[PDB]
Amino acid sequence: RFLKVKNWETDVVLTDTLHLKSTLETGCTEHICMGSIMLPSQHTRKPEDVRTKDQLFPLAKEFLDQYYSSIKRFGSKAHMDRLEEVNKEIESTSTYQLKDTELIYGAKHAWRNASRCVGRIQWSKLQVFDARDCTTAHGMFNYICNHVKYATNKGNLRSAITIFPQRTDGKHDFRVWNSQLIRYAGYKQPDGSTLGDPANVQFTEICIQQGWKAPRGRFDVLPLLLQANGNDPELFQIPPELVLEVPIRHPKFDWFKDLGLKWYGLPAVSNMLLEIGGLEFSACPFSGWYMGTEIGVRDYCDNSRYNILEEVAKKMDLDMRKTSSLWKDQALVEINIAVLYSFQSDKVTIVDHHSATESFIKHMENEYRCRGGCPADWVWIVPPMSGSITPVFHQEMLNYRLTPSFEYQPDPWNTHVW
Amino acid sequence: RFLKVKNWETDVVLTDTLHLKSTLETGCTEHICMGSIMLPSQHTRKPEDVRTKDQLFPLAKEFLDQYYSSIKRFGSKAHMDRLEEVNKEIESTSTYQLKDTELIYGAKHAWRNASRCVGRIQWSKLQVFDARDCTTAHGMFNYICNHVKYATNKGNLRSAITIFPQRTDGKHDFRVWNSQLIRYAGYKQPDGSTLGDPANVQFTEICIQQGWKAPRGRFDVLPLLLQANGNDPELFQIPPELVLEVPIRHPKFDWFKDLGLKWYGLPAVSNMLLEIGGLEFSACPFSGWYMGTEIGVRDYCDNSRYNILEEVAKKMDLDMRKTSSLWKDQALVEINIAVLYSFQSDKVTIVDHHSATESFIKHMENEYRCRGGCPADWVWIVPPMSGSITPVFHQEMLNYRLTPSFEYQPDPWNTHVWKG
Ligand code: HEM
Ligand code: HEM
Ligand SMILES: CCOc1ccc(-c2ccc3c(C)cc(N)nc3c2)cc1CN
Ligand SMILES: CCOc1ccc(-c2ccc3c(C)cc(N)nc3c2)cc1CN
Ligand SMILES: C[C@H](O)[C@H](O)[C@H]1CNc2nc(N)[nH]c(=O)c2N1
Ligand SMILES: C[C@H](O)[C@H](O)[C@H]1CNc2nc(N)[nH]c(=O)c2N1
Ligand SMILES: [Zn+2]
Repeated sequence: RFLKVKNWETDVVLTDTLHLKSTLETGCTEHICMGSIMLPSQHTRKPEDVRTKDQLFPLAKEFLDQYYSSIKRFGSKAHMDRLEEVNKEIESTSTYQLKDTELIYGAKHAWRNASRCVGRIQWSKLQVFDARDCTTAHGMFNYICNHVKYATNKGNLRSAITIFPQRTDGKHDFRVWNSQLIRYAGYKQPDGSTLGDPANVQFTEICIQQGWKAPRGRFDVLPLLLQANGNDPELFQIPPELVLEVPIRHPKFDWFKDLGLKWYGLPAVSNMLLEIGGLEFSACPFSGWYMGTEIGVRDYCDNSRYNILEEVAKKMDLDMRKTSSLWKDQALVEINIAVLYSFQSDKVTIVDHHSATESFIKHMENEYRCRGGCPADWVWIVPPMSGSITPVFHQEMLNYRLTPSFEYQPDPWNTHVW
Repeated sequence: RFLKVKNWETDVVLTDTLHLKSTLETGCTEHICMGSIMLPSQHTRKPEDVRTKDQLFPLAKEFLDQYYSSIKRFGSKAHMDRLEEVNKEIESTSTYQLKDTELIYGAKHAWRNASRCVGRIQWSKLQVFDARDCTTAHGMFNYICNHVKYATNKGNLRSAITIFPQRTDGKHDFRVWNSQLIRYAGYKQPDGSTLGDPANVQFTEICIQQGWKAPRGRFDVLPLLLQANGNDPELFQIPPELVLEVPIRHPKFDWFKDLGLKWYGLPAVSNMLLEIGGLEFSACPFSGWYMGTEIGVRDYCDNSRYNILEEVAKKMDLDMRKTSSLWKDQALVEINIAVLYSFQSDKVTIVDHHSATESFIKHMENEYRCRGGCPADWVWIVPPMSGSITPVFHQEMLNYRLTPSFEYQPDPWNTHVWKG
């Protein structure tokens, strides 16, 4: 019940006491571990499930309890008043509103509890943008452009999140239909293949279905599809001058430029759901900065993505006859070298997976020492390449669901009543 | 209860019904996943936990029921009598003996149930050597030498397992004290540096204390340390001609040979515990053939192992002045290229991690189809390098514990009552 985690590269041993405060479930049992399932039920929030007055007050109390404890005002007049106050508003309005300070604590701590996120050492430095006064898609678009501009910062990226109005009755949900603010378009081909980004083929079609006019190029930045107050969603193009992009060249292989590769600097996830004291913020786009492998290993080399490995290996003149030459691996390494190099050269913020895993280990040590633990999903913290030469590999981790939290939610087109 | 797993690269969806036939715990609860803990309590077997007739027959019957189903004899006269036979023998003698066929089924299925093993496609082709008549350390040394000779097979490796007498009262255990039959020594120098394999420093010291004349080189094959019937362990030198080794060179880099590296061909794990129908076999060495990354990534590049990365990078003339150059990644690929090249060049059986994972995916699908499941520990199945360009990465997996099964067990020097 007071659990121990060990690093097998350093013999460091941490005691975890924080898992005791765990609220939600993991999808695992004593009989079967599901720690490798992508989207178990508990990590997803279906929109039919609106909160009731009785479920909502305990959730609100538990949030306010930790909030006021963090500010060293636990059990104090201020704490009591607030609980009283929130309690009253719930009894009357069947919901409640977060104070700005709480909202900020909420956001920051949702990130802090993101067990799958390796970049959490930066959790306290998050820029929170209150957009709960927003009422239209145009209004949403404006907030999102401002987020994107504040975040990009001419390459010197800064973490940020913009929070739109909380769910009410499921009929008035704010939703960004894009999974990321900035993503490349994917087009089905009559000759069979796929142009651009295969992971976006469906969305890119729904964009065209809703009236987008696509350049049908290979790195076409998609338009935003914004849904305010449960209404039908609207198409807005992000101003080109606000979408920072980095041409991909290699520091040694001058032919690399010829592949014509580029990526965008701003990783900004928009389809998740921020939950705070029982309140459901279904549009809450948030951003930081890439880890090299995310673009280079996954976005470029994964089969269901750009899949350029064969093409790169070819230009390297590696022996591609047999898998045991590890040509796939060799290529994969140069590709990530190039991505790191392109970004650094353009002075666009990026972290390599060695630096970032080392940072996380520090963060862990910090959280165990000052918080008594740090929930963590090993399957997602260990980088998709060079796994065991990074320190997170030998680090035992405990995975459990704290709150406030980011959660998954169904894609809007499945659920949106038109 | 039916369960689904998805592959996110091919959109294949499989249904697991085999998890229902699961007994042992995982170490997880609803409120915590411990899927990354290396040796959970339930994956281990302490020798003091010796089984009473109480729980033994339920376990016996479960296993016998499994066996006779596989051979399509469930409920047959032979099945009923065997149950009765095992029943009498337990209430009469507090344990029982497996028949030859039963022991073979058991060992094969423990492999098949080994959720952390990527190589289980080969599970049905396991050579089982019954060493249950063994009574001495010298008897063990002989069985073990024969295991090594058979399994090596001049470099064309064969899967084998040798099975020594089951535990009784936990005071007469058979143990092989080596973590592997073949492993290099490790010596803690005075200056803090280690010579050889850092992994084996402690075990080396024991051997040295037991009276092993240590040659003290970077690649010394350790002596077998063998305990029969609860007696104090004894030192045996594996005959060098039986230990197949491969000098490591690189197919393009000529200076790589001058790193002085080599490795043994035959991975043979000896410190685990074979559980079959309640019986515990505390000494049951098993061997197959290496996946390349085991040597190249873990054995050579782990900071707590030979840790040659810096010297390789130095000789490759990489930019080692910041991680951003991915020199650590770059050298690691070279070293694994070298290990695969050297082995294949010498016609010693080895598999690359691309071939191995692709095979496992195929195996697993096959297992879902004709068994209703395949337990698998993602954390262990996914290769320690180039993870997401192998097809196991995007494959969702269920982990659960079936019997028969291989378990962990405490190091013998920690639990052994010495005689002198
Ligand atoms: C500042 C630099 C950051 C880095 C380097 C980073 C890195 C990562 C990486 C590598 C992943 C795994 C995703 C994948 O590889 O496919 C991830 C997941 C995630 N990150 Fe972070 N991130 C950063 C900032 C943030 C911020 C600002 C937030 C929230 C405000 C956040 C919350 C999350 C969440 C919620 C997930 C997925 C969790 C889940 O699916 O359960 N991260 N991040
Ligand atoms: C023949 C080729 C084989 C290959 C390529 C192979 C591969 C592997 C690998 C790579 C691991 C993970 C070890 C690590 O990297 O730390 C593993 C684990 C394991 N394998 Fe296999 N293996 C083979 C044969 C066998 C055999 C013959 C047995 C038993 C009869 C076996 C049973 C196991 C067990 C019990 C584990 C660890 C499970 C645990 O710790 O719970 N494997 N295997
Ligand atoms: C299949 C959907 O899974 C995801 C879930 C979350 C993220 C994610 C979410 C936020 C991130 C942030 C904020 C920064 C960053 N560098 N990477 C991030 C990655 C990525 C993925 C893509 N593997
Ligand atoms: C802390 C103990 O962890 C392990 C557990 C099992 C194995 C293992 C066990 C059996 C193997 C076999 C039979 C073949 C092979 N190629 N590799 C094998 C590797 C290795 C290790 C070493 N990481
Ligand atoms: C902490 C974690 O359980 C530990 O480092 C594991 C991770 N996965 C592994 N996977 C394999 N195949 N071998 C290992 O030794 C490990 N080590
Ligand atoms: C099935 C498996 O869980 C899935 O492929 C996971 C594995 N680990 C991952 N890790 C990260 N960082 N991102 C991912 O998308 C995934 N995918
Ligand atoms: Zn689990």
